[PDB]
Amino acid sequence: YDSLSKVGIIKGLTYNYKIKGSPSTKLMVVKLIPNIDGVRNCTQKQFDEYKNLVKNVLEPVKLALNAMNMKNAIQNTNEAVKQLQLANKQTLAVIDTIRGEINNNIIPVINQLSCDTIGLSVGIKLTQYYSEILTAFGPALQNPVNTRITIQAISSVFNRNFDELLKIMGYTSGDLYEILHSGLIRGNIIDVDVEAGYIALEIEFPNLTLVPNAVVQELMPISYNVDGDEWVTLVPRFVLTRTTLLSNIDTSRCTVTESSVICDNDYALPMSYELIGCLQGDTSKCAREKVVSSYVPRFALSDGLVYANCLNTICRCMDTDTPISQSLGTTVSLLDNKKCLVYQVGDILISVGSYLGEGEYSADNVELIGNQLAGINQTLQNAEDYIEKSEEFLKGI
Amino acid sequence: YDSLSKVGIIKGLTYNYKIKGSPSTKLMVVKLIPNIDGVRNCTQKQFDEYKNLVKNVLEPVKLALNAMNMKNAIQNTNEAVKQLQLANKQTLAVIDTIRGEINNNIIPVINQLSCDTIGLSVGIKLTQYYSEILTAFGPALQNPVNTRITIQAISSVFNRNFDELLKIMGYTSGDLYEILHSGLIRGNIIDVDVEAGYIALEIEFPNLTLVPNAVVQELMPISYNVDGDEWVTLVPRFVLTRTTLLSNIDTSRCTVTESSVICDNDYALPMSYELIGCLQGDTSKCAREKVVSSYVPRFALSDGLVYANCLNTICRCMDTDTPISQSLGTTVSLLDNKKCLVYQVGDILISVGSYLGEGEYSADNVELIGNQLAGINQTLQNAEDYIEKSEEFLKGI
Amino acid sequence: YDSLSKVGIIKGLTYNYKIKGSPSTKLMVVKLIPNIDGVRNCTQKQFDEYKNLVKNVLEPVKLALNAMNMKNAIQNTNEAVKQLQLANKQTLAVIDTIRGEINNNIIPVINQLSCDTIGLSVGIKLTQYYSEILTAFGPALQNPVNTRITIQAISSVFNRNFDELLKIMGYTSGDLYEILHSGLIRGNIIDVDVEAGYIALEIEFPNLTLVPNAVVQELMPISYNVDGDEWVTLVPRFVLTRTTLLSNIDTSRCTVTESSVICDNDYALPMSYELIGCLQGDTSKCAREKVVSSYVPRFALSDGLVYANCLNTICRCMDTDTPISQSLGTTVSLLDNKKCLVYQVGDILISVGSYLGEGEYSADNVELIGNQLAGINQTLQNAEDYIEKSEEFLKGI
Repeated sequence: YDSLSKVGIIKGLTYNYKIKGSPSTKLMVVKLIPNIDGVRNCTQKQFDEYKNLVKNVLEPVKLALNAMNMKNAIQNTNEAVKQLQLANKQTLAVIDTIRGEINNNIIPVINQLSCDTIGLSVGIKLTQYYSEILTAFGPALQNPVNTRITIQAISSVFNRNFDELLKIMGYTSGDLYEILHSGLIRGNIIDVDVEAGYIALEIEFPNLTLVPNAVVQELMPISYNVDGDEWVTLVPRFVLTRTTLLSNIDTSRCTVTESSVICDNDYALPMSYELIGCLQGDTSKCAREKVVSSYVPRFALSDGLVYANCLNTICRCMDTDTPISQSLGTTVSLLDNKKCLVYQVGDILISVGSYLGEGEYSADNVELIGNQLAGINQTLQNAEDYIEKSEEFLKGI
Repeated sequence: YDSLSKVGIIKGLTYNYKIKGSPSTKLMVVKLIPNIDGVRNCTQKQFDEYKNLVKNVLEPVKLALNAMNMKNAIQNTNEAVKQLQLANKQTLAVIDTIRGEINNNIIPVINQLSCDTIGLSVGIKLTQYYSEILTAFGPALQNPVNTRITIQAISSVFNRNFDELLKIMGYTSGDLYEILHSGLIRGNIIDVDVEAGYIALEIEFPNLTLVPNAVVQELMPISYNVDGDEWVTLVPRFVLTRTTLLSNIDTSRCTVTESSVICDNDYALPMSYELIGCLQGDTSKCAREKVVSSYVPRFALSDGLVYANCLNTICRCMDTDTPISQSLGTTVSLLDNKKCLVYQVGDILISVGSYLGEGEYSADNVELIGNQLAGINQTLQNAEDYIEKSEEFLKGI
Repeated sequence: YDSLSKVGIIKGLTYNYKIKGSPSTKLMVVKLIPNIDGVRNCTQKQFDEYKNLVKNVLEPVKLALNAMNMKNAIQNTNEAVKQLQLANKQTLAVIDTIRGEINNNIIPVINQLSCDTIGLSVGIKLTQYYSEILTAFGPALQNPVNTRITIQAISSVFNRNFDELLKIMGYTSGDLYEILHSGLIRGNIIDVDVEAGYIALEIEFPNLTLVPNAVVQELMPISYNVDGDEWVTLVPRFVLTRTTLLSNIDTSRCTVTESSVICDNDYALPMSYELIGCLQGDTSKCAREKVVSSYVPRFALSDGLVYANCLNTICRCMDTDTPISQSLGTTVSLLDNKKCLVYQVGDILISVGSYLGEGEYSADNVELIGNQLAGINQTLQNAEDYIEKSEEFLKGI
């Protein structure tokens, strides 16, 4: 690239080149189902319900398996005393009655209910276990489709340290970020067992290989006003540059990222010398053509950078009587937020968003006989005390 | 396009053209963790378990942080009465015993257990909170990979009204449907804090710009029988048409939808006049070639519309002795469900599905001492009543 | 293909060809919400909370709806006895007191609390129902975006038998595996009702049609050393071969899989005879060009199969003083794990992973007055027994 802004060529982002062609198939099955058991037969119903739910959610995937006056009176009063004793017997009866209720269900059954409540807590733990299942595979558990594998499944092998994971194997920041943002890893379920509860999935560990000085720029063709006509140069929108000798870039089967391009194989091939000469400054070798369509854009846009050309189109931003433009020699002019509030290139309205960010969303808020006994004891103590002394010493031998 | 059915050109679907080149990066962090606290120290264990689960599910993502005879007898009977009083004392003892149990654990501890049950309900609410977390980001929470952002996260900013959201910013139905069905939005996690519990993600609000009269038709080349040979015209499968002057369409880096095509940038370029002349009716300028491969299809298929050519191939649908065809001039003939039950164009079996729809799936179904006391009181009342009057008036001064 | 290894052409994987062009739109709505009701008004709060959660998670999606000295003494002692009777009355009072507590909340309210615990279990079941919802659609429930539909939703129509599902409709293993690993099915939500709780989604049942003998090989161009220069033949990286007459392959709008390529329509077209002649052995017709870029690879890589060319580059694996190479006639040489421990072709380090598989991850582990009554009864029985006989027979007529 040189000082050739007059032909409408504009550089863009630089993308690194990486190669992934090393597979690995050494999968081994490791059990991960949490152990559940009953010690007091309280969680048996909960265990059965959990097993039924696990069976229901876990499809048998058989398709994959197949494919791959006084004298009498003192007597009568005594009888009355006996009647009082009979009344005491009746009280003894009530002593059993409430006790029978205590013997019926009050003590044991309620206590058993308490264990059920503990089982309920276990059920809550089961729900947490379900979350641990959900974070285990996520979408991969739903279907055996190649998709992003959860980081928690790949990590936490021995000490959950990501630094050790990235240091044990030679890797850089760029390829790791590309993998973590694109999802080049692939996952497929092998077999699912309802009873033993083990799920095996194909773990993918790509080993990206980089190429030194594998820089490539993006070119946006822009028509230029030469003489009276408007000429446009036929140049590919993506060409690799390297000192003097370079080659073209084919994106028919390549995936691009924020700052790199990922391709399964290599596609380098020799390119014609005419294009190299035209890019080097020889405008005569460039294939110029007259524009015959109004749909050809006169301005380029790259990640919010607008090269507005006000020589032919309009660049009104806030008013309609300001014919701001540039010199005849200059073709592309930068139009950023430092020139006007809301710039509108051409006759098409374009601007940025007004509000953007994480909206406020709150889930919920958590909010919030002693005297009688003493009197009875005193009466009992005093009565015998004043009756025994009175009766014993009054009559004797 | 004109009346040129003899050369095998067939129009298809029309796709609108839109441009997205305006980014926006003004992300701000807003807390969304539901407040949880304990008032009676009952949910402390539940709170600790929830915090541990949150820490376990939320990876520290340190990689992203680093990168970016008577006289004696009446005495003895009295002693017996005292013995009965002693028996009453024994009853008093039992009065404490059961009461001691009431004082031990019956009243307080069970009540405390009740609070635990309330905590269990809180735990259930926690599970609901987990669902509110799951709907918050979904897959985006699992990994920082560019994917579809949940509508509930973007919406519900102030009043959950989608109409206000679509009216505040200028948008149409087509681009909104394309975004909602394709997932052009991108999402990346910035930072995750275990303690404060805030998660920040890159919110994407694309601003699609439309182009008036940006219609483009799809062309399917079909060989035609001229003289004895079968000639096929070399025409691109996707070319834009606009009155008279038009241009070609390049789909090497463009994504197509049901009724539109989305491209990051513009790709308009002048096209040769020979192709325009050939498309306009000048069959001489068309590049005709003799077919030298049996794999070339003699019929076209577009969204269930079959242009079966029975002149050369066969069009048996229900029998094998019906040579139904068309005139020599006509090349493509429509073959819909109104002509035969199950049409089979050529020697390849093709038909529609037999059963399609939402299958029936049901989760589960929810299914479902008074007399003794009165007698004791009456006996107590009558005994004293008939003993006091008898004793008092019988003996005196 | 013939014995033409000297020109650098290497065969690769074979991909089958399939056509999908038969849509189907006969969607019908079927209710799937589990029935919930209250029999004892215990789950009313739980039902309200579940309904509120369902309303919150289920967006109204209005955008889609709009778009589409003695004498006195014996008296006094009797009064004392009456006092004892009064004490008994006091005991009767306590008989009510505890009973009042039993009548207050001990029996009924606690029992009501028990029903609440049952409701808590129902709440746990509700969480399980949520899981049944999560497995119902998964990501499709989150947004109406075309993605993989869960197998459990498509299956379980009548007897959950996958064999019957694959036998009722004519299908093979290859296309079924391609669908299950790529996700060609599309899904879109039609309408969502909060009250009736029915969700309708577009079910996709592709009917892939195969083409006999639709085999195609992959060709990787490799430069060859002829005379002093290094010549590379210009040959497309993907060309179909069939006996003698064949045609080119265009992948501009085709998706490739592990062992097949899926395209929406057909793209067969005649190819020039010069390329066929060059591929058949006529090296004169081949378009050879001198390499003018060092980025051109001298070795090919295909699924871990490396054709290392040590004639020009280096093939050091374990040492740096071993110039192992091949004969001048041979250009490509296989370099597998049976030749060296860690092979490094050229000056770029490349190898396989060290550790790969499912890591160990454990969620959690589940761990674990009779004597007094008899004495009172004996005292009561003996006292009356020895007092009645003594009193009755001592005094009489």
